[PDB]
Amino acid sequence: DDLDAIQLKLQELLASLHIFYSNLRGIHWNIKDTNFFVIHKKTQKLYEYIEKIIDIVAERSRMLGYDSEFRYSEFMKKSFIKELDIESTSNFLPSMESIVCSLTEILKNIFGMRKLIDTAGDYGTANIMDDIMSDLEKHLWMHKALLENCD
Amino acid sequence: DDLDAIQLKLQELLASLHIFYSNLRGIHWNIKDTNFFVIHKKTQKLYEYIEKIIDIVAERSRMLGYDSEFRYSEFMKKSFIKELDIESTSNFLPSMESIVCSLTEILKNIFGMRKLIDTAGDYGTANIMDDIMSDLEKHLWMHKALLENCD
Amino acid sequence: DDLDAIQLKLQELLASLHIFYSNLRGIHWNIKDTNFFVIHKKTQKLYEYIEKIIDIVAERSRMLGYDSEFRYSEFMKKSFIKELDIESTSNFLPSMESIVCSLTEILKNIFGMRKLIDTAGDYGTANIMDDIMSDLEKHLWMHKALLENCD
Amino acid sequence: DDLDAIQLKLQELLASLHIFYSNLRGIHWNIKDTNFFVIHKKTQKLYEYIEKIIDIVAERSRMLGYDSEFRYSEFMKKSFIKELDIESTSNFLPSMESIVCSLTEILKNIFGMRKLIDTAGDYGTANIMDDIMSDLEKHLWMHKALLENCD
Amino acid sequence: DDLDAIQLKLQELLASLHIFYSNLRGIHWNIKDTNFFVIHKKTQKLYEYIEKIIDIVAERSRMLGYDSEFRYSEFMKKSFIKELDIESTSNFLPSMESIVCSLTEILKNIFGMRKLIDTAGDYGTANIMDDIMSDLEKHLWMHKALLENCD
Amino acid sequence: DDLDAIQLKLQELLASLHIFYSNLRGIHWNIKDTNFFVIHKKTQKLYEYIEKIIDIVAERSRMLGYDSEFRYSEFMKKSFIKELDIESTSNFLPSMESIVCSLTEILKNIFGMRKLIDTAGDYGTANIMDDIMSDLEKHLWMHKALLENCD
Amino acid sequence: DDLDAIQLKLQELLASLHIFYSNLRGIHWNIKDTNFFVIHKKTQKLYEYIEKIIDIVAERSRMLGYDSEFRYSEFMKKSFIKELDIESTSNFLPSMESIVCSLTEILKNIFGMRKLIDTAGDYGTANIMDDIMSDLEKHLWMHKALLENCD
Amino acid sequence: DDLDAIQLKLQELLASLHIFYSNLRGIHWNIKDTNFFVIHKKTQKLYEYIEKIIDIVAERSRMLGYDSEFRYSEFMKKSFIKELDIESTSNFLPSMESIVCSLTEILKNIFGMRKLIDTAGDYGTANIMDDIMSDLEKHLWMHKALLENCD
Amino acid sequence: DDLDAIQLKLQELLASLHIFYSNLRGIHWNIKDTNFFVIHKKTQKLYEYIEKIIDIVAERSRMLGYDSEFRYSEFMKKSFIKELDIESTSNFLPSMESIVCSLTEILKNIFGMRKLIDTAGDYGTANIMDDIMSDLEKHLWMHKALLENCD
Amino acid sequence: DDLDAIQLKLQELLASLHIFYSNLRGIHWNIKDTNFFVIHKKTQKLYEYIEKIIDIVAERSRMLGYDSEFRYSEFMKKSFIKELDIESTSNFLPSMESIVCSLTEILKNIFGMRKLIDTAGDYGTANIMDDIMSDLEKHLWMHKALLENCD
Amino acid sequence: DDLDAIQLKLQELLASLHIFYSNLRGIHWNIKDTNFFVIHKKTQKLYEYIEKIIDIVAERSRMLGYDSEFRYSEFMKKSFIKELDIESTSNFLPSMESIVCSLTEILKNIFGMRKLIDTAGDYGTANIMDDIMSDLEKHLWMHKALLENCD
Amino acid sequence: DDLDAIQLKLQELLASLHIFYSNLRGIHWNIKDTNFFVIHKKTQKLYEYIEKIIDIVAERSRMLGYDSEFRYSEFMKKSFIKELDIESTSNFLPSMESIVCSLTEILKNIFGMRKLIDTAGDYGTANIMDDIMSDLEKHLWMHKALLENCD
Ligand SMILES: [Fe+3]
Ligand SMILES: [Fe+3]
Ligand SMILES: [Fe+3]
Ligand SMILES: [Fe+3]
Ligand SMILES: [Fe+3]
Ligand SMILES: [Fe+3]
Ligand SMILES: [Fe+3]
Ligand SMILES: [Fe+3]
Ligand SMILES: [Fe+3]
Ligand SMILES: [Fe+3]
Ligand SMILES: [Fe+3]
Ligand SMILES: [Fe+3]
Ligand SMILES: [Fe+3]
Ligand SMILES: [Fe+3]
Ligand SMILES: [Fe+3]
Ligand SMILES: [Fe+3]
Ligand SMILES: [Fe+3]
Ligand SMILES: [Fe+3]
Ligand SMILES: [Fe+3]
Ligand SMILES: [Fe+3]
Ligand SMILES: [Fe+3]
Ligand SMILES: [Fe+3]
Ligand SMILES: [Fe+3]
Ligand SMILES: [Fe+3]
Repeated sequence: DDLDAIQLKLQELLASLHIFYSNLRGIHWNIKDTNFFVIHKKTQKLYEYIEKIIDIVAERSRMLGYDSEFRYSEFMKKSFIKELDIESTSNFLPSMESIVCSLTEILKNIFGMRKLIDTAGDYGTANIMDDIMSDLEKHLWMHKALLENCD
Repeated sequence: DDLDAIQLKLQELLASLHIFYSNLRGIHWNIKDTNFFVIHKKTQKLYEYIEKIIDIVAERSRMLGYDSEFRYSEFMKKSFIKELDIESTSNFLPSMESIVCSLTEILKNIFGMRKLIDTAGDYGTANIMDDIMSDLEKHLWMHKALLENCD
Repeated sequence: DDLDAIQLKLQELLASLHIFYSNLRGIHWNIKDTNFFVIHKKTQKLYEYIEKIIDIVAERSRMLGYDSEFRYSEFMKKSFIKELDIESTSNFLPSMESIVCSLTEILKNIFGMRKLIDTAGDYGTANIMDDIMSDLEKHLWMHKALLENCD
Repeated sequence: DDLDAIQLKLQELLASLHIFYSNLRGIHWNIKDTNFFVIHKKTQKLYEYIEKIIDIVAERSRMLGYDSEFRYSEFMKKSFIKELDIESTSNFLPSMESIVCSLTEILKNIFGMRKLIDTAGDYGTANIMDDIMSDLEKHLWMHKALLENCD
Repeated sequence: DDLDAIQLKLQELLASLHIFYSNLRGIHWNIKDTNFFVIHKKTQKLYEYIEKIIDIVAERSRMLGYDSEFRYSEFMKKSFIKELDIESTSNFLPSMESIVCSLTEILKNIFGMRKLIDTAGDYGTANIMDDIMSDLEKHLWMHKALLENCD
Repeated sequence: DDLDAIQLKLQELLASLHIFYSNLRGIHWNIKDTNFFVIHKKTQKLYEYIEKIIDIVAERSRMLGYDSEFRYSEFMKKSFIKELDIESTSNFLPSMESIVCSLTEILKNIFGMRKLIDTAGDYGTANIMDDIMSDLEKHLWMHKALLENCD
Repeated sequence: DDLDAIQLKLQELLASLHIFYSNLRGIHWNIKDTNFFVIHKKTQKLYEYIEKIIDIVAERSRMLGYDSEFRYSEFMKKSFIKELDIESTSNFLPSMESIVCSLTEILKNIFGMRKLIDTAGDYGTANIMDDIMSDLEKHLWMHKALLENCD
Repeated sequence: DDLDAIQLKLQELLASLHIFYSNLRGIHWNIKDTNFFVIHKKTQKLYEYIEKIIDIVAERSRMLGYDSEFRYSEFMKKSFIKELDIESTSNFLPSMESIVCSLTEILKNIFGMRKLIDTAGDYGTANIMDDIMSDLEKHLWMHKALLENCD
Repeated sequence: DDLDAIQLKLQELLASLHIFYSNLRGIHWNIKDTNFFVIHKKTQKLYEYIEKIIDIVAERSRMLGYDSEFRYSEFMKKSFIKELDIESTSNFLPSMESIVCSLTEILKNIFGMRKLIDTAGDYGTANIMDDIMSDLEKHLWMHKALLENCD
Repeated sequence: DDLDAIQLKLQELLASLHIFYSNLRGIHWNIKDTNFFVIHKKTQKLYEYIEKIIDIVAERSRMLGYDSEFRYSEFMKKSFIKELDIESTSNFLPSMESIVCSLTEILKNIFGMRKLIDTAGDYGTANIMDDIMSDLEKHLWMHKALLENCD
Repeated sequence: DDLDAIQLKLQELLASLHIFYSNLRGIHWNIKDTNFFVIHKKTQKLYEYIEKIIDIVAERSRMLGYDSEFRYSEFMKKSFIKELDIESTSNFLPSMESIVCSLTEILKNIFGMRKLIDTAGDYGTANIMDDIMSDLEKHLWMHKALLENCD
Repeated sequence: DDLDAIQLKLQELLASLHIFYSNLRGIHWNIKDTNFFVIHKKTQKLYEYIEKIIDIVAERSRMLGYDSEFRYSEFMKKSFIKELDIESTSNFLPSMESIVCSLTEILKNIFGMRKLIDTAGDYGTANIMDDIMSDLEKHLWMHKALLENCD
């Protein structure tokens, strides 16, 4: 019966992942900037890469005993990340820079998670969970480099 | 300004495609049948293939002048295809066989569409739209062969 | 029940395809000419290519509802193309040049077909049927170039 | 002039091979079973493999001095293997199991042959003839394992 | 004798294709912009792709009976597309944007063509002709996205 | 001299791994079920994968200072996993399902181990040891999905 | 019922093969010599190659009717080849040179076998059995070349 | 400012290269000979190879400071090689054998050039210029071997 | 502002890595031993592999907020590893065996590091830092096997 | 001491192989015919293939105990095949057709050999020796097909 | 003893190459510009390419008799190229543009060298030395195209 | 008629190349040393590489007008390199070290040649001739490194 702990949280990320997913395929479909060509391949290269993180993240669930979800009602509700309007351009000089301010929070979520995994004795979970932070961490670095350092 | 005709309908399929998408990633994540191993690879092989149909279908929009959508509110509303509960098993002997009764309707939708394209003079649209029916038609055949012929 | 129209005709080509098939593997096995080496690779490159056209052509049947045939009695009877004797050489200066005068007629058959498809509303059929004429058309051109233009 | 011995027998197998060939492309086109997906790939994987055995077997002829055949009249007559009706299903619990009871006899034919080759001093023939028994022997094993051992 | 119709027009596109060809290898050789590196690979990726469209377009001619041309006198005369001076930069804010305003017109030409093909009963011509519009249509979209939407 | 701790335990898994190894090559050689074809490839895909886990696990030993073993006397004695009789079939509805109830225990063993590694300060050991649990964990999930969830 | 002859002997080699197998993975794990790097890749290249000989050798059994074994009790008993202590070094100047004096005997065993196959009329067995002697013969040559010719 | 010397001559070859280019795609499109198949691939294999020589030759210009041309007016004027009529056949027994008598002269041009490079101290130019003579020299040899030696 | 802790230490390894780097390309360039050929490929295989460890290690810095260094003054000063003279031979029987006694210390450094990472809550750092110890640990093992075990 | 029998004969073929070798690289270097291009690739494809037959044939020697030769004095003396003058053309209508009348005799030599192997109990020798006749037999067939059947 | 001439100068370039090397891995690690993504791949694509130039350049030394260096003291002293501060941005509008003004001088150095090689009779040295100027020359062109032509 | 100069000398190297060729396949077949495995691959890697040098060197002849030779009488006579006895071992501490003292002289021959090419105005010859010295020069360096530096 045990192991609901960090499990119910997988749905937390599992949910916010498919939201960053279609926003990505949104950055990717409407984009209209000078860099274009690239910012068209690299966005694809992201949602394509968090595409693989979404399936496995889902399979961690099944690993234990849980039965993953795929419903949408439970995405546009569970996620700690919201949709992007139909924008204005590719980049965004102000605070929220989606392309930049999106991976930033999930790193916190999982950051949060890992500890509980760093407790409940689920080295298997953290092995891949914390495998993703490395994953997502570079995609953070790379982006805030399209603008400017800081943090 | 022209060309809203078959364009507004792309969103019709564009919408029902991402619904069959995550249902597929649902068949794919919970599945628990004897065939398993295979039906675990082939479902992936489907949503992976209608994944590519979803992006291009979206790019047909941008081809003309339209600006594609990626919002979810406009998927679980626009689509002529609904979500799957958390099922009961892989197959389903009764009428609706999702894995089978899903591709079946979009073929109609597009069937419908094509004519309007088969009129408005958008050979470019139909060249790929009707490129998909061939696409999806085999995936229909293949499935209703897991059960039985008919139609 | 519908769709027997262009379906019963698939068997028409489906039949004449397996006849051009083994004639090809006949040109390919006995050939004894100067070009040889090549006319030995290219014949193979043909029957290997109409090999793939034969399977799919057969799968169009199953697409709809029909159940394809594979019997021989129904090939050496249905086909609008006949066998080659044990020849005399590779080329043939007179009218019928098999290697040349074979693809020529099926283009007519299908030519004929397409219209009925270009009517019954089977864009899926024509999409691949007329996909083959392009296919077979170059293999016509290429050959009548081993001899001389005309038509 | 010599070497008609085992040569006239090549036509014996050469004939029964193209019969098992299209029956295979028959198992492959109509099949409608649960295993499906797999048994749809593996049947293809058979007739694709006895496809290569058919050409070379034909080229052994030309090796010596003989001129191979490709006519059909001489297949549905020479062969020691007959066509399959339009079946009833994929498997078959009774004696003749085509998918199983087909390779079984050619192994005898060739078995028979080899000796004559194992006499006339045609190590080149047997090197590949008996190369095929190994070939076909596993495809026998594999199949009667889909049902049950015995023999 | 027939089929001069859409044939004489192939030379129309066949001509304007080799003009967009070397202009491309012109955009590609002198370019001096910030994007550079990318716009140096993507221009190459264009003329490399319309390179393949030029040969086949030429082979459609030979398909029928016509004998393609390769002379230059008949390019800088037949084409409905003109050469680029030695420019001023990569992009161009005003109306004509070559890199953008070039594919735009051939789409019309062929658009025009197709109908006549969409009449004379040359499904083989249209199958590839209209195969190119899809081709070239995306390269239009992609470009006018380096600047701004509209149309 | 230090580091005998988790080292002597490597032999514990190192031993039970080569036992699951040949049992796998046992499931793989005698198997006779309906799924067959697949379950004949996937079993191979297992023992092939725990084949690589066996060598490296052995090389962790040499990493430190230890000299790995390869003797059999020390496998059919050290292992916490026993051999399979010559079975009865592929699957097994009762408790012990080898194909299923085998990976299950080593996960415990190592589970146990990791802690001691999660203490002695051998992050290098755990990095790969716990790299295997992820490894083996999916192969558990996958299997108990051929039957039914639970745990 | 027949064919126990050379069959019961397959187990003879089948047994001694898995013994040379783990000794190899023993030479491969402890080795500590100057050549090292190589003598570390080539040993792997051996047991990796007799790994494939072990599976097929086992499948010859199933070819006929026999049901292969995988138990260890029946390896450290049936084999005509014994385990290696934990050695002293890589090479060995005296008579028994394992790395050298191991393949040497199985060549005899099989040598012996083949005749019985070279009698019972199992060309399929010998085709691969004697396929292995060529196999193993070079690995003999290669090794006794690391030391000195002779025989 | 310097380096106009051998630079203005690059345009000399750069010009005659695009002329041999489309003549090649002319030999390649109309050809109608016995060798055909081969001479249809090898001509392609030429213009495809002098295609790469044309771009780099153009990039040598940009290397220094020059800005390459792509205009046609400056090809059918600058070149020391003229167009081919719509021929009569593939080969040509008399003096000028295009397929043969074309590479022959550019070897002279460049021959000429190199010296000036073999003077002005542009080892970088000659390194690739004289890289091309080796290039084109074999294509000379190969061709005059389709006819007869001499020179 | 936080996270200077383990960050300032990355420069510690980042520094000693480029020192082992060119010493490697030193072992690699002067080497003159019997093993040669191998020890010429394997040394390359090392510095090529710690080449990738050097860039990422540098990118961990940028991950957080730090701006990596590349200056040399800060390598031949920061590093806890010194240069090799122009040696005497490939191997070295005494204590310091560079090729062996080099990876040995960085394992300590990082060993040291990890703890601080194993505290500050930088699972992302340790995930790759401790990913390297596994990395470098085998290269230690492998080497001290070219000589003798111990430790 | 035994096994000089068929061994001294390997040198017989080993010798005549390197003679057909450089004659091939002679056919290959001077050739001047119409087929050219092909007959320039296929000759290469021969001597490249009998190149591999020459090394292994040599390694059969070392297999046993013999020490292969590589001297030339012992080729232009031992061989039962002689050099080609500097010819007159590619083909040759009369009896000896080298390109054709060369493989023809070695097939006899080995034919002869095999028996002695087919006696002395060297299944390993014959397995590859008779592996070559199949090899060389097709290259015979192929050639006498460039001219005419017969034998 | 001879050949110190151009040899002592290899160290001149060999030295300045490893300086441009880590500056490159400096442009590559800190870069923060709009182009970013591209200029992050292309810089890597440079130092990766002058990485290969550095090793071979070093191996030219060993070619003759010299024993290459790898010490750093002898780089930050021998080189005619200096380190980059921790910059300000990616590009630089003023004179020295590193990314641009770096390859520029080594071309001179080597330019200088070649002559001495173009004298001492070391065609082997110049063959690769002047192989590099072509190398580096394009990387010059490409860069000064990111800004503006000139020279 | 001209160009006999450096041409007659190609035969000089062309001759000594096929002698180093079979000596290589002699070092390669009898070798019996400790390094073995490596020195068995690297020797092959030499004669395989001077194999390609032999064909092209021969094609330089045909480039001009000359008709290459392939006779042996003209190798064991023309060459400035002699055969190796059946040796004593792999290495050789005294002066002549074949494996080492063989490439050494051809470098002189060609050295000699180049000048005459460095005169007669055959930049095409020298481009590849001096392409080989770089080739062979490294194979010199590598070998005299298996022993000791010097020269
Ligand atoms: Fe895209
Ligand atoms: Fe998945
Ligand atoms: Fe999966
Ligand atoms: Fe896309
Ligand atoms: Fe063939
Ligand atoms: Fe199929
Ligand atoms: Fe299929
Ligand atoms: Fe064939
Ligand atoms: Fe370029
Ligand atoms: Fe073409
Ligand atoms: Fe298998
Ligand atoms: Fe290993
Ligand atoms: Fe290993
Ligand atoms: Fe197997
Ligand atoms: Fe073509
Ligand atoms: Fe280019
Ligand atoms: Fe190297
Ligand atoms: Fe990097
Ligand atoms: Fe060639
Ligand atoms: Fe060899
Ligand atoms: Fe990177
Ligand atoms: Fe190197
Ligand atoms: Fe070998
Ligand atoms: Fe060649």
